[PDB]
Amino acid sequence: RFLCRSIRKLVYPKQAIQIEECEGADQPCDFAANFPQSYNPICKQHYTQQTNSFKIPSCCKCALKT
Amino acid sequence: GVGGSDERFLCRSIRKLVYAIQIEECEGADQPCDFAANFPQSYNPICKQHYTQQTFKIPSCCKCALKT
Amino acid sequence: SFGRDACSEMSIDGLCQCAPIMSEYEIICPANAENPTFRLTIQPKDYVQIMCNLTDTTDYQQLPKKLRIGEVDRVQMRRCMLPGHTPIASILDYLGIVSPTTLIFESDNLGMNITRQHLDRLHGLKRFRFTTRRLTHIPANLLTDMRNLSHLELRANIEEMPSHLFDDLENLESIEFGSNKLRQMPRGIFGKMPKLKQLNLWSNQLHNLTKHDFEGATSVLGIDIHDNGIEQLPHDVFAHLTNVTDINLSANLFRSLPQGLFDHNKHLNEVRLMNNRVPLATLPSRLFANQPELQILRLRAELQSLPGDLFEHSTQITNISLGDNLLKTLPATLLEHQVNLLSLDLSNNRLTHLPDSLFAHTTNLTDLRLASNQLKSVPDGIFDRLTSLQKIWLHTNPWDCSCPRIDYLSRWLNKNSQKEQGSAKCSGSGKPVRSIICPT
Ligand SMILES: *[C@@H]1O[C@H](CO)[C@@H](O[C@@H]2O[C@H](CO)[C@@H](O[C@@H]3O[C@H](CO[C@@H]4O[C@H](CO[C@@H]5O[C@H](CO)[C@@H](O)[C@H](O)[C@@H]5O)[C@@H](O)[C@H](O[C@H]5O[C@H](CO)[C@@H](O)[C@H](O)[C@@H]5O)[C@@H]4O)[C@@H](O)[C@H](O[C@H]4O[C@H](CO)[C@@H](O)[C@H](O)[C@@H]4O[C@H]4O[C@H](CO)[C@@H](O)[C@H](O)[C@@H]4O)[C@@H]3O)[C@H](O)[C@H]2NC(C)=O)[C@H](O)[C@H]1NC(C)=O
Ligand SMILES: *[C@@H]1O[C@H](CO)[C@@H](O)[C@H](O)[C@H]1NC(C)=O
Ligand SMILES: *[C@@H]1O[C@H](CO)[C@@H](O)[C@H](O)[C@H]1NC(C)=O
Ligand SMILES: *[C@@H]1O[C@H](CO)[C@@H](O)[C@H](O)[C@H]1NC(C)=O
Ligand SMILES: *[C@@H]1O[C@H](CO)[C@@H](O)[C@H](O)[C@H]1NC(C)=O
Repeated sequence: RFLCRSIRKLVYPKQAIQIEECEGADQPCDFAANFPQSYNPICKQHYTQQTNSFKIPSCCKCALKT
Repeated sequence: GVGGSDERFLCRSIRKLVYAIQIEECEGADQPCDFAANFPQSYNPICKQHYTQQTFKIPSCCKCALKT
Repeated sequence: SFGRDACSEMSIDGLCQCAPIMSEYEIICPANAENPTFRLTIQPKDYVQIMCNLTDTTDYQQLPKKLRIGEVDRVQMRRCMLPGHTPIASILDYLGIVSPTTLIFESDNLGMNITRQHLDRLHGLKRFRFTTRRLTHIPANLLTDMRNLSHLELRANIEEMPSHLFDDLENLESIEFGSNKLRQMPRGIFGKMPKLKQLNLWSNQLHNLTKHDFEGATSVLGIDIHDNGIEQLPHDVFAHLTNVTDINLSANLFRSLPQGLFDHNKHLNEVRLMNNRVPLATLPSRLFANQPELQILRLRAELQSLPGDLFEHSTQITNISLGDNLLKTLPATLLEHQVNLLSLDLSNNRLTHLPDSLFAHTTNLTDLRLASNQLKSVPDGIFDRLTSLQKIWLHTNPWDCSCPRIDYLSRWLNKNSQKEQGSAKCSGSGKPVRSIICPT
């Protein structure tokens, strides 16, 4: 179990790449009340660069916003 | 694995270029997540290495897995 | 001073390679190696990250030569050795870094203990983070002249924090001492910080907190003491936190709570007491009562009963998380004054019956979770005053689908079919409750 709901999908740089995308990006993480005070847990889409360069999604991570 | 000036993470990654494709690896594995002290006893928050598949595996993320 | 033009002028030289990665710039020293001593990441005007791979302090002699980074808000140093008996400001000076307001130093390869000198010249800093997995010693003079600090974070296996470390920290608003080994609060520390609002003391060893441990902390709004191995707490432990708004008492070892624990704390807005590591059978009388600002209550677990007095005259309560406890029933007057309640979670609790007057005044309730319990029935007209109801969870309950017992519920669920999340089913047969038709 992960804090952010994600989906595995294929992306196509213009060969295919299997990636992890947020089901709910910029939305709160699950277990949002389980974090220390003054941290706002938000699901964030992260990216990786491959080189023509391509911004390709990597994973959905729970970011603790201050 | 630098991050934004107003954000913290449960798991920290180290960025590296391999030959160019950017990889994100766990700062050692398999370590407990940070800011994970208020989860139920049954859960073991552990930092887990994520991979993206190319049409081979590429380490692309370090994520917190609440292991039961 | 650094940008698109500065990135191009490097590259081909063969000293340090600058490659643009999205909005940032990656600099590897020495150029082309799977063991670089310095891996820099820069996003102009915003931040710079220095990642060292050092064997000794003499390896700083192979830092990128010249380089003009200029105006930057944040400075992050990962895995770097403290530079002997020289300031950190000198490394920053050599890379041409001006006006940094945030300094983060994270390393398990310190080589020595941190000193007042390591922080020379950068006394105008507003944010400081020092993090290590090493057993360290923090000197009382470390933060001398840090009169501009607003946020302090120290995570270095600290057992005792020196009292004189908090002098000249007159503008501090935030403290993050999570994951240390603090056994006791440093004395008279809050008289020195009149602008302190956040106080994070989670994952420490503060087993014995008393009234005197927070003397002078009258401006504090949030106290997070979760995971501190606390078994007991005196009734006056928070008497001095007169402005406190959020209290986190989670992941502790309470078998009970004293009666007037939140007296003098009349500006409370949220209280968390989640994942208690031992059963906490009940709460004392009027624990969360006569609170004019209290809105959110997160309570878990092994709670077996609640007093009817629990939320008396706390009319502003909007969210109550009572899920995953062991409650068999609720007192009829428990939600008598919760006129502004929006959400109530009672799922996964072992509830066998509910009083008919429980939802008599919760006319603003929109979400009600009663799933995964031991309810066979609900009394007639129990949900009739829930005018604002939008969503209800009644599934995973052993509903007795006998007539006239199931009449009100099956009829109510047909009249409010859209509001039901999941499907409440009859025990044994497995037929949906709303598909049972009682006569007349
Ligand atoms: C305390 O507990 C309460 C529990 O209730 C918590 O508050 C809730 O928080 C939820 C967070 O998930 C909120 O849910 C969102 O609601 C969005 C709709 O807005 C709301 O609409 C209702 C409508 O009410 C009734 O509906 C009928 C029609 O059926 C209307 O005729 C009529 O209005 C009627 O009354 C309304 O009650 C809400 O009003 C409240 O909030 C507003 C502020 O917004 C405030 O001014 C007001 O006073 C009320 O307090 C509000 O208007 C809904 O759009 C969201 O879902 C969509 O987005 C998510 C992502 O965010 C997706 O994952 C979903 O799949 C949905 O996506 C669809 O829709 C979007 C937008 O149209 C599209 O872009 C997509 O393509 C897709 O089609 C979401 O469910 C909920 O509103 C809120 N409840 C209340 C009463 O406030 C509160 O968080 C708790 N606090 C704490 C600290 O825990
Ligand atoms: C640091 O350098 C050494 C060189 O011996 C290498 O073994 C190690 O993997 C490097 N560490 C990182 C994180 O690059
Ligand atoms: C800091 O000081 C303590 C006490 O003298 C010592 O045991 C520890 O090893 C020092 N830390 C480092 C990183 O050298
Ligand atoms: C809250 O703090 C301010 C000073 O920061 C003070 O003036 C005020 O009286 C305090 N409130 C209470 C209830 O003590
Ligand atoms: C909701 O709360 C208000 C203010 O407390 C109250 O006056 C009213 O009775 C409630 N609203 C409804 C629709 O019952």
